[PDB]
Amino acid sequence: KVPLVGRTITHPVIGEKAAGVVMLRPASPGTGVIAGGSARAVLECAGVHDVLAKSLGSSNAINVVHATVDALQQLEEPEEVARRRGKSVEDIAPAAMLRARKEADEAAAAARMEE
RNA sequence: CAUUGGAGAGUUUGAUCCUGGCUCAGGACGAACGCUGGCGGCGUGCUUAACACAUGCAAGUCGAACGGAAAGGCCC
Ligand SMILES: [Mg+2]
Ligand SMILES: [Mg+2]
Ligand SMILES: [Mg+2]
Repeated sequence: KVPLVGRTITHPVIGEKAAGVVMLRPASPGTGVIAGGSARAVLECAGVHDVLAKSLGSSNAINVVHATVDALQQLEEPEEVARRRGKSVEDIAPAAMLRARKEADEAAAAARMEE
């Protein structure tokens, strides 16, 4: 599973397997998947629609894919961050991020009911 | 107590991974060249020889400072 805060990455990450470093940052809605071919394919399959991904280190497709994979695995969903810190999401995480999560969920509700 | 923002590709090997250079996709210009060329709007136009320059023009004005009267102008 990949934690998406409304069609985008939860928080910036930097993953690296072997030598394939991949940097990921969340982006505002409508930004798209600004990523290289392999990392872009990984993100598009994961369902991220607004992300900025850069490929540092080697450009080998397999290693870049593994680096994108563990960069995504390093993602830490806000509820589990709160569980980690023994606090609440309203106490640990940015209000804008939480709000955007509510509007994403509600727009999701709209889509579901419309089905 | 969130962001307005980051894409790669080819090429060392029989094959692989890494390192690594080289090359390319983008944008730009006070540009030139080739082919081509309808119009309008707004800009811009010797980057080199601070090289040598024909010709015209680019700094005059004041008679309410002055003697005046060479012209035009009035009066004989
Ligand atoms: Mg390394
Ligand atoms: Mg060799
Ligand atoms: Mg070969």
